[PDB]
Amino acid sequence: YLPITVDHIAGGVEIVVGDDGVKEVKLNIIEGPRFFEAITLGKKLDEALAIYPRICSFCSAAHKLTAVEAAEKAIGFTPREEIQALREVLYIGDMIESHALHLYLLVLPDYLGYSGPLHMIDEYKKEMSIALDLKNLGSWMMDELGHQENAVLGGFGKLPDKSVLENMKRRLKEALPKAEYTFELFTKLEQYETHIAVKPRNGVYGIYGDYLKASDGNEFPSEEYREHIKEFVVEHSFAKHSHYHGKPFMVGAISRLVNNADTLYGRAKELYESYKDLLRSTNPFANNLAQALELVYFTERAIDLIDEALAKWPIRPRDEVALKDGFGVSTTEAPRGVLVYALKVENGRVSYADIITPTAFNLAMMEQHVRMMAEKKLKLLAEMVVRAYDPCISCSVHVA
Amino acid sequence: HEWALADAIVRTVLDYAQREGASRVKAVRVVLGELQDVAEDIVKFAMEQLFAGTIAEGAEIEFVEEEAVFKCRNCNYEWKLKEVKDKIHFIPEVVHAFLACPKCGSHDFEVVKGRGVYVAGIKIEK
Ligand SMILES: [Zn+2]
Repeated sequence: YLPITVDHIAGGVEIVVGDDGVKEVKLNIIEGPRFFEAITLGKKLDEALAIYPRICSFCSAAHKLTAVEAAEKAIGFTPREEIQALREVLYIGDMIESHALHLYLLVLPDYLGYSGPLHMIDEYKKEMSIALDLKNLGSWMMDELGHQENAVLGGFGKLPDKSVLENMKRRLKEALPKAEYTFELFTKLEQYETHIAVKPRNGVYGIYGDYLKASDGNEFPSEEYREHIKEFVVEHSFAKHSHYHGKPFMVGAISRLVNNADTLYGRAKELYESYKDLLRSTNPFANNLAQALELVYFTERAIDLIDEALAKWPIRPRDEVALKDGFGVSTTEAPRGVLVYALKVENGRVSYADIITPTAFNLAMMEQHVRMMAEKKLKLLAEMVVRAYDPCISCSVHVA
Repeated sequence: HEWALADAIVRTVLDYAQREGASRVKAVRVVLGELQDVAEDIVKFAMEQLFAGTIAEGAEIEFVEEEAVFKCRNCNYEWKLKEVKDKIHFIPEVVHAFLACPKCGSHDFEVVKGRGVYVAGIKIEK
C-alpha cells in the first residue's frame, strides 16, 4: 500500500462559558460496551460470562450476577429460592461497599470541602472508621461468597460455612447503627447546592425488595419493554443517550424509593416516613441521602434472607441444562441504577447480546441537570451535581 | 482510551479524505506507540464502528506497534523498554517516576519514540 505520515496529537465533562452567560454544555465521560457485545458472541456461555465482568469492573460482581440470571432466563430453568436469596446477599454486600465508598469518599469531601489525603484527625475520624468498617464488611462478603470465578450457572462453585454466615449476621447487627448515623449525617447536608426540576425516576419492582425484579418500573410499569435510545453528540460523540418515553430520565436510589416505597419495611420504612419530604422525585442530590437509607435497609433485609437461607440447612448448588434458541432478559438494580442484560442463546453459544448501564440512563438528565448559574468555583458545584449521581469516575472542565 | 483514540483516528481520516476528495477508503495502517495501554482489538473495533455511515466504511485496519526509546541527558545514554521488561501486577506505569536511567542514577530521561500514535498507510479510492 501507500505509506504516509500523519502524527495524531493525543474522561471528563466540558462546559463552555461566556460573558453573556453559558452557551454550550457537553460530556463524553463513558464508552460503549458494544465491543464486548461483539467479542463475547461466538464464545462459550461461560467464556462470555467471564468476559462480561470486565465492563465497569469497579462494580464487577453485580454484572456476573445478572448475566447468569439472563442465562437462566434464556434456558427457562429457574434457580432455587435459596441460591436466589444468596445471590441477593452477595448483591447486598456489593451495594453496601459501593455506596459506603461513594457517599463517604466522594460526597463528604464535596460538602466539607476536603481535598488531598482524605484521612484527617480533626474530623472524619469516626466517619472514616465507619466507612472503613462498611467497606471491609461488604468486601469480605464478596470475598467469602464470591476472589472471582465462584458464581457458576445453575449453582455456585463453592459455598462458605454456616458459622461464617452467622458471624456475618452478627457483623451486620454491629454495623447497623453506623449506617443509621450515616443516614443522619447525609440527612443533615445540603440538597440542590439550585438544580431541582422534574426528572422521571426509573427502578425495578420486586415482591419484597427492589433487589431483583422482572418488571421495569415507571408510572406505567412494564415487564419487558425496550425504550428509545438516541445517538447524540454526533460531532463529538463518544456515547448515545437514552430517552424513556421520549424524555430524559433518571435512575438510582431515588428511583427505587419512589417506585418501591410501599415494598419497604423496618427501620428504613420509618426513616422514610419521617424524611418523606427530604427526598423528592425532582432532586439529584437526595439520591446520596437515599443511598445512606439503602445502607440501612439492605443491612436489615440481608438478615431476613439469612433466616430465609437457614430454612434448609443442607445446601448444594443445583445444575441446569442449556436450552437452544432461548431468550433471557434480566433487569437488575445495580447501585448505579437499573442494569440491563439481554442474552439470546443459540446452539449453546451466544447469539444476541445487549447490555445497558445505569450511567447511560442518568446521562441524559445529568446533561439536563445543568441549570447552573454562577460566576467563577462553579466547577465544584457541577462536580457535586455529578457525584450526586455516583459516577465511576468524573472531572469538570470549563472552557472560558 | 480506546474509543476516544479510535474516534480521533476516524475523524482525522475522514477529514483527510475530505481534503483529497476521496470517494472511499479501502485500507488504513496505523502505527501505535507501546506506551499506550489501549487494547488493539478494542481500538480496531471502534474504528470499524465509527467508519459505518461514512465513505471509509469496510476498510481494512492494520496496526503496527512501535517500540519505546528512552534517553537520559544526565549521561547522554539511550535505552529501551524490553530491556527493563525482564528484570508482575501493575507492570505498566508512567515511566516518568517508575524507572530511572539504568546507568547514572537520575530519572530525567526524555521520551523520543513510542509515545505518540500516527497513521502510516491509507488506501484512497477516488
Ligand atoms: Zn543516564
